[PDB]
Amino acid sequence: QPTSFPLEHNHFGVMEDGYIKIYEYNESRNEVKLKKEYADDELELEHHH
Amino acid sequence: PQPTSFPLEHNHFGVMEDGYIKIYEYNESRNEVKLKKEYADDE
Amino acid sequence: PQPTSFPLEHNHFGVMEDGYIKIYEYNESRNEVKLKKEYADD
Amino acid sequence: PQPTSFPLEHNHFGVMEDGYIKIYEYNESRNEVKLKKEYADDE
Amino acid sequence: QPTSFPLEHNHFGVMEDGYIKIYEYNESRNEVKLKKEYADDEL
Amino acid sequence: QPTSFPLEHNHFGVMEDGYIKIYEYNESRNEVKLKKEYADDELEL
Repeated sequence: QPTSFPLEHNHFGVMEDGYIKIYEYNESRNEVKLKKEYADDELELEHHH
Repeated sequence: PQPTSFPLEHNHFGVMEDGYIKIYEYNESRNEVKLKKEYADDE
Repeated sequence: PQPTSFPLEHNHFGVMEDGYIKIYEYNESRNEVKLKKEYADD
Repeated sequence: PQPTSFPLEHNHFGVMEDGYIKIYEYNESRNEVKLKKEYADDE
Repeated sequence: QPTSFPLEHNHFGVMEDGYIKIYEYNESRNEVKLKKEYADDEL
Repeated sequence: QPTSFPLEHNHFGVMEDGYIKIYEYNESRNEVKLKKEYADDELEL
């Protein structure tokens, strides 16, 4: 069920279940870090003021 | 139905899932995601 | 049936869903998504 | 079998579905999509 | 259950059940060909 | 259940079954190589 997309500066995101997860790949250290995690519902809430 | 996504300019991106397309922005400096726009894909 | 999408220039993007190709634009300035064209058979 | 798609230069893009590769072009100015090439699954 | 992604110079990859295939689209010649084929079996 | 995404300098990622693998395609040597592998839970640390 997951889908992924690219972002700037070698970041990328995954959307799986209700959760969006943002990652970074550091080519220099050759490693990835999970940078941020949101439940889509809290995002929806934020958006409906 | 399985979601699909796609990138957009200025660190925005799109997620299309079940009759809806949602556009988000990732702000790298604040390290935040915001939902910016919802769209009913039924035109 | 099972959608897949892809990016295009100037904040346009497209999606393929059961023999149908739909092209859209996101206009960041107006914060609005619009359907721009649709096809099935080329 | 499900589809998967991907971008290319100059507003072209491709779809892979049921063992087939189709490449399309989107002309923003005419607001049109032309299929450009299409391969059965083989080199 | 295919997935694809773009690469530089109009190349693109498709991953199908443990097999990566890299292609190139040559817009000018309107041609696609298989550049490499690889299986997840990694060292 | 697999999804992929592009990165800088001809690298690309494959997300698949809780596992993120990261590759590089050397157009010059015309070859690809796995470079890093992770479990999503590892990253969740």
